[PDB]
Amino acid sequence: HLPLIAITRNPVFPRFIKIIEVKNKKLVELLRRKVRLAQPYVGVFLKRDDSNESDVVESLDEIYHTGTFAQIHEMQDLGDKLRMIVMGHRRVHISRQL
Amino acid sequence: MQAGQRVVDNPIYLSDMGAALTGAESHELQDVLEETNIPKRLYKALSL
Amino acid sequence: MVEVENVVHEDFQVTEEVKALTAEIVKTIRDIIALNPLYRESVLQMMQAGQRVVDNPIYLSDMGAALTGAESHELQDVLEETNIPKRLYKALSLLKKEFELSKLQQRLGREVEEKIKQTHRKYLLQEQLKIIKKELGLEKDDK
Amino acid sequence: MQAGQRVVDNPIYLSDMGAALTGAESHELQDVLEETNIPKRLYKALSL
Repeated sequence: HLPLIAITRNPVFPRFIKIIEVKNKKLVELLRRKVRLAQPYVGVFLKRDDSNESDVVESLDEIYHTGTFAQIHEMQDLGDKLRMIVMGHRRVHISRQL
Repeated sequence: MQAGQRVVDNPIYLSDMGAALTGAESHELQDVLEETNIPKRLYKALSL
Repeated sequence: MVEVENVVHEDFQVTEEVKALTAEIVKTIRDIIALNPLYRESVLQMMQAGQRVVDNPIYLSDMGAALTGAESHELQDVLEETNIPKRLYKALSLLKKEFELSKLQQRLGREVEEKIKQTHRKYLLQEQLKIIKKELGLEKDDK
Repeated sequence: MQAGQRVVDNPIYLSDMGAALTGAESHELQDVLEETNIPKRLYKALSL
């Protein structure tokens, strides 16, 4: 029960290290709320055709049903304020993502 | 990471890393993900 | 003077594998700015294809084709082209056409300089031979 | 330790390190540490 992450033109092939640098600054709020938790983690999904930032937050069927949970490595934030590292570790097909 | 070392204890992960080199659009990858059987995805990958 | 923004820009709906030629355009631009540095290479790091900040791809292709040294006429020719792969093909062609000349000049410079080195290095060997042959014996003991 | 990395989870410590460069007499250091409010010590540091 977390908002979907904004891939923003970044394909994350299974078992393929990837970096995500969204231009929006609202996902960092979610990144700071997870720091007090014992185990740090993030989930990974892929976006469908006709990318739209308003559709990622408005409806939840746009995203495909497959998903890939994985563990966070380390934050850097060299240039932007949202420099997360992503990985394709555990593929999953959630019964219902909504 | 070679195939002659027999250290590829989880082949699916290596095959996914190898299939990532394909230039097919992401949607096509999702279509490959719909496949459950292993030879179906292998044949689709070869076709790709 | 009458004018109208007849900026045609058709592109396929499926936009996943269509940016791969762009990937080759930026790879050729990276090879042109690495082997033939014209401008700083930090600007290529600022505007990347992986950031998804390319809201205007036509502009990105034009900015990438601008590093080419091809004559202005060629630029007009690229604008005459209406299809998108034709202009991408022409931009890559401009890049390679410059690239061959650059590679020739670079190979020639290193080659010519190494010829100068083989010149003077053999002269250093000849100098050592003389010096070592001059100071062996008593050298001008005829009288 | 820059301000754009947001890795300064304890700004007070970085500000103290920056105030350490000041050449003010030891007494001044003790007096600035005695101050409890955050803008009071910061303003005293700026004036010094």
